[PDB]
Amino acid sequence: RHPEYYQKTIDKEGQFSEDEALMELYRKLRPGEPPTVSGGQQLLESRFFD
Amino acid sequence: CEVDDIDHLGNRRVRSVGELLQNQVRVGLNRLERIIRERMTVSDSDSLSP
Amino acid sequence: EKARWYAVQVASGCEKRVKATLEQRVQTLDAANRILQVEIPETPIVKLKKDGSRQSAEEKVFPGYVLVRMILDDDAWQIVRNTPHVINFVGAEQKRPYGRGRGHVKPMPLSPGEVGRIFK
Amino acid sequence: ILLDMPLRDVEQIVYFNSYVVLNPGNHSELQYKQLLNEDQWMEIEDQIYAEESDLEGIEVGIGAEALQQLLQDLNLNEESEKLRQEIAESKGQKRAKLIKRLRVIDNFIGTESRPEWMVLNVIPVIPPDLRPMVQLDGGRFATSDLNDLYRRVINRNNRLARLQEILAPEIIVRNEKRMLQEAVDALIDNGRRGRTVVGANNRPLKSLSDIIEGKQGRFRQNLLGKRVDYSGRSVIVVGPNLKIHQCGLP
DNA sequence: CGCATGCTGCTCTACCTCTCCATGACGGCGACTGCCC
RNA sequence: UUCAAAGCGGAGAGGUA
DNA sequence: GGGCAGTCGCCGTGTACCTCTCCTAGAGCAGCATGCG
Repeated sequence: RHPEYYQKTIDKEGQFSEDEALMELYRKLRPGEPPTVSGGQQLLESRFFD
Repeated sequence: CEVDDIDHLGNRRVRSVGELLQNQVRVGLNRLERIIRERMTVSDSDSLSP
Repeated sequence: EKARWYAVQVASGCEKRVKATLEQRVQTLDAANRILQVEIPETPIVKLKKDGSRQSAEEKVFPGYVLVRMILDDDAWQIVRNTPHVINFVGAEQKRPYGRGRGHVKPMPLSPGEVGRIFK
Repeated sequence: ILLDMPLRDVEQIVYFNSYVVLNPGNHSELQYKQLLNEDQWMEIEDQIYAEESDLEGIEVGIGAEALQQLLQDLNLNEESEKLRQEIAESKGQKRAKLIKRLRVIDNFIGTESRPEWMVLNVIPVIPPDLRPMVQLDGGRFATSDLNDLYRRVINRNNRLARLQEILAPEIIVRNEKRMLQEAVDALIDNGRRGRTVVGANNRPLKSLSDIIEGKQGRFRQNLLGKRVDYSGRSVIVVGPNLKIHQCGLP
């Protein structure tokens, strides 16, 4: 409803594409392992959508 | 919009014998499925019954 | 070419079972190109028992461990780790940044010396 | 404190997570008590094993504890003299660290102890009546929690000795050594450093420190208050016609 | 008329790893950690 | 001359003052 | 380097008495009842 409030976050943290979004999600959830797109996809699917 | 009160009886629930027995049955069934999956593959020829 | 030997840490009491299941897995997955061979080493020593029977006890040199010959690949690593009743690969260990437990392990291939030593 | 190292580095050298340099002799980028890594050790090995030139006096690195060697190398007297000479001049605001080091060094000098005694080579066993076996009503045994921990320690020790006899590959001997460290640590104190060891149920086992430390430990339950003989208990009613200094006993 | 197979009781030993078992307490005190000069 | 066969640890739940 | 806010982990949280219940998994080995031609 108020998009400029979130636009502040967008500007401060930088826009993400799908690939790098999953890369960063995998990096933060499971550190110490090499990032993978399929890894992040499987992690999300097992976490919330199973 | 309004913040929530956690002691309100509209935010609290009652669980009785049915739900707790359901949870115990679920745990036992998960263990049983693990045993079944482990045992089913040990035989090459079928020679098997449910 | 890159046929390296690795040692896999196994749960207590599961040595022949894991080897049999792993051989079935590789033969049904038709992935012999990556996973080559699985083995456990034994030696049939002879011992006197309590009832006087001269019993041939087949003792494992390395209890709790299995030996494989394979080529390191992410798919191969993922499909050997997913085998039931296996803990991890023995190798270099890393500290866990968040939590308390065993972290990422980097497998270490066996040098030709000891694999030639054992296999004879 | 004694080794002038942060706790994280010492904890990494123990538990077989990193290496440590014991002699950096004849090199440029290696310093005493510097933490190496597996790839760093491999790349240094690629140069030391070539034996081309400028690398005589092979440096020693050791991925085990090697805390015994680092603590044996201590030379308390001259370390104390150097620390005093440094503490005499300049204070800033963070000379308290050198004060703590000097205090510990002076304690070890005065007591005439050796720091390397903090690394164990033998352990004692408690007499068997303080960890007894009791029999339940149905004939089942209720053994203590100390017997399980002692059994684990002995089994791992015997297995490691057997492996060392056969000259097994080193990468498995290191795993056995790490497991033995964790077992002895769990016997001494359970759940202090790593993960708690659970027994039959998912409840923790009782270690040697749990006997003495709690509110239900030995100090507060058996030494500062006990059960006694020639004693009784009952309900009280009112007695008139009694004189003060008199009571009525059934 | 007799032959082949599942169920039950006793015995004997051995232990490591996770998806982590929880994410509604509150104060005090000491030891890292990223950030700004 | 001998004694001698009845005592056992932990965990959870509730109560009285 | 000096100086931090900020954060993570360990320590501590009444006394005496009474009643009830329950207490290690897995695998290996040997002897008795049951349906069929």
